[PDB]
Amino acid sequence: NNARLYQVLRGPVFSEKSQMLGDSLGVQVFKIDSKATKLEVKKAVELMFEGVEVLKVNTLNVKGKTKRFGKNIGRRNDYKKAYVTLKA
Amino acid sequence: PIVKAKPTSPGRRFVEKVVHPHLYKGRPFAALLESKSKTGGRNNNGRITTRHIGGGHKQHYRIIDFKRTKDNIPATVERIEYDPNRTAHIALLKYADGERRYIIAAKKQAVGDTVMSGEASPIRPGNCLPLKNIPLGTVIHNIELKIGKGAQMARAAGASVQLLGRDGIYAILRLRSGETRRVHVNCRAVIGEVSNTENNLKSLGKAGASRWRGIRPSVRGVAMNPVDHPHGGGEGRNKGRHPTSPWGQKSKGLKTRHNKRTDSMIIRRAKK
Amino acid sequence: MKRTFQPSVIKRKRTHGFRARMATKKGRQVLARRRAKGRHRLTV
RNA sequence: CGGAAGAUCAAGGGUUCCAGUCCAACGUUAAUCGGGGCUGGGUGAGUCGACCCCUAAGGCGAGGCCGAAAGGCGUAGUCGAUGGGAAAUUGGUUAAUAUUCCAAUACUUGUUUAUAGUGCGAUGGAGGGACGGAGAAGGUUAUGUCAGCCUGGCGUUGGUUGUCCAGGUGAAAGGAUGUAGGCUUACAGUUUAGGCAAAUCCGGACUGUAGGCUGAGAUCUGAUAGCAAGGAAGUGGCAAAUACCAUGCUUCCAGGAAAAGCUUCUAAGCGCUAUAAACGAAUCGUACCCUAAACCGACACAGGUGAUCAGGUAGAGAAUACCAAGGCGCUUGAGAGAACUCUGCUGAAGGAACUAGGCAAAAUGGUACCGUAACUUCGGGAGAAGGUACGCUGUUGAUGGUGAUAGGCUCCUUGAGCUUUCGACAGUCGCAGAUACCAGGCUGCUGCAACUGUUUAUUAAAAACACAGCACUCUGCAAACACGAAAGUGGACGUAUAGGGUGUGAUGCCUGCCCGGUGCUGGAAGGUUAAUU
Repeated sequence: NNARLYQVLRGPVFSEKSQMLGDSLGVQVFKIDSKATKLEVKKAVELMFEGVEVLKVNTLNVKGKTKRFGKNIGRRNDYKKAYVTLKA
Repeated sequence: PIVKAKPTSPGRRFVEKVVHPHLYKGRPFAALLESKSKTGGRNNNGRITTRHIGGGHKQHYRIIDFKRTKDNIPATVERIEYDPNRTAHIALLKYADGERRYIIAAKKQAVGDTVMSGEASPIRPGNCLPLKNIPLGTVIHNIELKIGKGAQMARAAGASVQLLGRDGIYAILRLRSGETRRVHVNCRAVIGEVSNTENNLKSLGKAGASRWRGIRPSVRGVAMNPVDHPHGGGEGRNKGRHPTSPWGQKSKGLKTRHNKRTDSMIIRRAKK
Repeated sequence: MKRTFQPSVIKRKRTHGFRARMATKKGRQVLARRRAKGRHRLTV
């Protein structure tokens, strides 16, 4: 369906690794839904960015960090990010 | 025969090994082999119910034809093999149709000769015949007890049975236990004594050789404490009581057979 | 020297875990008792 | 430090990893530093591992059996790795990931479409997979070392443009090839007491007809890769693994997983094999520690913690000494240089007088050769005891390997260069040549236990336990015996040359008398004797 692809991409990653990946290889880094497959990421990228072609999706799960705030020990959410390679 | 080892080690000084050059050096017939994991002498409760069992060499089970129901089809002895599951040698039989089996090998049974099963068979070693067709005084082995069940008696290496006579539907057999007993005359037996007659002449030599055969050490009751064994206890060496097992059952002379449904099969026992 | 606790995750989850508790009637009584005390850790 | 105190992991941990920032607490001191606080970042896979397919032990277990209940067992099955099952390597890149990204060159396995040919199909049959211990002879590579080549240097002090010095420099998987090794008759036909039915497949019985499979390494290709001072070199000799050939070969007895994938055969029933072309190969893990300050020990704790990699010079060596790469100086210092304590070094003369006792120390210690007693089970004792040589230099005899060079993935002869092992003779220096580290002390009498082993985790290692061997006794198989309430088990898919219990404990010579007591075995004439009636 075309309503599940709108939730696949949670937002871009802005960092030095992301910046230099974009500069050298033109590859976009997204924080993606925790349950998205590479095929779903490919379809979502190609639908939300009209005119681009996806060669490769590399995914990874990153565990959230523990950050004790005030009197409590809590942790951030895990998240999934995708490295997406686009046609030059 | 029996070959002494040279005393080149104290663990070799008393090794007397049973040697048979004539038995197969290769691997057994793969289709007659079954996997068999060791038990440690532990039952389905995981409890030790039989002491001094454990370790030893991995061995396959050779499927033995103890029944011999391929009657009237001759077999030729392909090879005589060592079997780790028994003290007797086994013979690979090759039947006329090409089916292969293992049987207990008789002493006077060589590679190449023909064995027969049934009632119209020659009285030669390795032939399986009902006890009514075997002449009296013939030395037999692999005795069936219930009709059609397969051989149960006289199977160990060197085992022979004297076929003394007959009374009705019973054959009178003298077993090597010194026991004369009845067996139904429709039960089968195999002609000749069992191979590997010098099994009992061997000497293991060292404790490790008993370990290789899966036998754990045995600790005398007098060396224990009284909480472990009726013989335990005492300042220094002492026995103190009538000899008995760890469960309190006397071990010098006390009879333990208790079976009334078979008591009528037994003619008598020998006194010595 | 070697100490008493030698951790192994599979062995922990197989002797003390949730499905090991739920396999026995006595393990389910362990769980009922932990829930009645209100423990935040039911099982290892 | 360097068979780690370096590197890669598994397990366990879980962000400790990297950067910035802070120094209260934490860190046994201070701290600007940190595995501490705070804020950000960081883990990229068809090929690595998991998942997945398969099974071991062992679980659970429609029905089934058993049991007051709870439950226990167990068939078919279904789970369960520590084992079997597809596949990639080099190099570059980040502060931090890399067989994952990037570059180059590969490999495995699918789906869809099409083109032809065409009997396909299994949870079943058969093959296969598929396996022990030890030992030995080879052949190799990894790797090392020298050389060559390239780039620099001419040395704070005699010499150093040379036969001088330093640094750098050797591309993999794969594709071909088919070597050293290893194994080995091949094909066709006829038929059938067998493989639960069927089978063209296996097995069996006959009849004719007479190199293959595997395999390290080398070589070619891959291959105009990458790599430094600011745009170079890149190939010869020798040595050489515990890695590979090799799941091999040879021997032995204690006789050596399973199942699937895979190859074939058919059954019920009604797609398959080649050629490509396109498209795919999901999900989870991946940071970091891991002989540790990140795990287990309450600690940043002298302990414990599986596997893997294994440079140089000496050396048998993974010992030891000193070094490489790499990594560290162990999170209080500074003085002083009393007693006393600890750990060492040397010690006149004496040499066990010490002491419960040579406890501790001292001593010995290597290789070759010579020589070696009582006794002995003929194996041993034995390295008994005790001697002698040993460095360096020159000359010189013999000798193993490898092979340039010529001559007739091969053979033979020849032997350059390099390297191995024994010697001889002559000289030479010192107190001393197995010079350091390293590395048996040895004898005589006698008790005990045959011996190797085992044991009181944490005060006892022994003469204690075990042991091969011996004897008694039980046990005829639904065995005796043991677990269990029973079912069900072990004994044992064993069968009296076996299995249990008991004592004794190699071996040599042997093992006397007593059956009154108490057991055990047999007997039953008589006496006594339960429930019941």
